Amino acid sequence: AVSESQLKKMVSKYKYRDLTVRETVNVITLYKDLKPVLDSYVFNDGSSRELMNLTGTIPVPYRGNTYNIPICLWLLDTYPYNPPICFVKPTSSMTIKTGKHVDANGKIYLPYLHEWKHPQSDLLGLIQVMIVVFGDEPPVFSRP
Repeated sequence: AVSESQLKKMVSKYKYRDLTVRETVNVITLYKDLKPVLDSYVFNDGSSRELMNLTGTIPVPYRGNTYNIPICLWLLDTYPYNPPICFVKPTSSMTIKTGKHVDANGKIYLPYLHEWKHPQSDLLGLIQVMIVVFGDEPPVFSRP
């Protein structure tokens, strides 16, 4: 958590903040799992900006079981890619056996993403598809 005053203060730099908050509010509102985060990073070789990421865990049942597959998201102010990037975050105990879209970088190489032409696509769906893809095949895996 980071209150609404501090949360905004963190995304106060963002240009599409109002748009970001909206997406988030929904993301969370829809799923009370993805928590808002804020992480800064340099640029080029000196510059630095503030970018917020969405880290959480979604319940992925399998064979009547229950799994916890985490996911991290990246946001931007406007550029380069207006739309945020989706990617799975690997753990230390578990492993990442990639997936149909889950690349080696845990990035979602979905065909709907690359060709995401909002409002056609959205975060809700971006997460939905996963719930399915993952709900069918765990891209995490950890059975050596």
